[PDB]
Amino acid sequence: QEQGFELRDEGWEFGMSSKVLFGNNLDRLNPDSRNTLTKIARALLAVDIDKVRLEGHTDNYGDEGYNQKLSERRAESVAAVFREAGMPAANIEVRGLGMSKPVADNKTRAGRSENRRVAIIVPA
Amino acid sequence: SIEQRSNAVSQVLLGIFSYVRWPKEPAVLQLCVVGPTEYADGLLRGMVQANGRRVHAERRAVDNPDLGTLCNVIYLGVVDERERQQVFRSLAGHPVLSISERGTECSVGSMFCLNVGGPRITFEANLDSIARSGVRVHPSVLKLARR
Repeated sequence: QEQGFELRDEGWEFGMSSKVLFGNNLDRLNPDSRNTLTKIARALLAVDIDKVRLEGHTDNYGDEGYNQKLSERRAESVAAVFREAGMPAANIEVRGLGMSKPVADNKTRAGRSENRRVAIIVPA
Repeated sequence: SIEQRSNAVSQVLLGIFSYVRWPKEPAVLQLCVVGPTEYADGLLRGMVQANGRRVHAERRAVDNPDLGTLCNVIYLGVVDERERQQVFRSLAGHPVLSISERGTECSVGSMFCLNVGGPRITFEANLDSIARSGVRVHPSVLKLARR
């Protein structure tokens, strides 16, 4: 029910800094992002979540097919971190959505940067 | 039953709200119900949170450009893809908790996407949508979808 009101200041790991973003045309993570992911992975396991869907995305530069593949590679890189964090391999679904579902405006450098992402979805 | 489900939706919403913090907490929490819904009739009667705060609810139009400043929470009904994009363009950059009645469009847009009609209400959560929302959501909220 409404036990969230008992929460104090610890464990708020889903803030603005928890986005999982990639550099232009990159499908690999850097130390800032991998550290971010491990903290997310640990937070999820701490609340007994052992199953996620990972959906990769690109900005809208280039052709659709290339971006579809790029988005899949991004989701794979995130899955690896989840496996190493202790999540069971069989419980991690990977999906690529390519350029089809932007969250930001592709007409700006900043917007394209926000679109280069993997969204972590916690299924029912 | 639809009534039974509506009440369950009211309760899971109150549950979720308790795990959320707004950067500027209002005296009265404002909820807007947007688009066609089956299970919002309970919400729309008004609610009270366990912290003592009233939740005021009303229906607003999908094409209202000021949704982001007119509510703290949006409960989003069954809207097509153009409308859905319109809504989240309006919400972008505002500190708004978003919950969708149906659980199939959670790749982008809503933070929580409900599944109503099973033996118990469950939901999916999109952590990227949560990260962008402008509100704080504690990970232990995820336990409400389980058991």
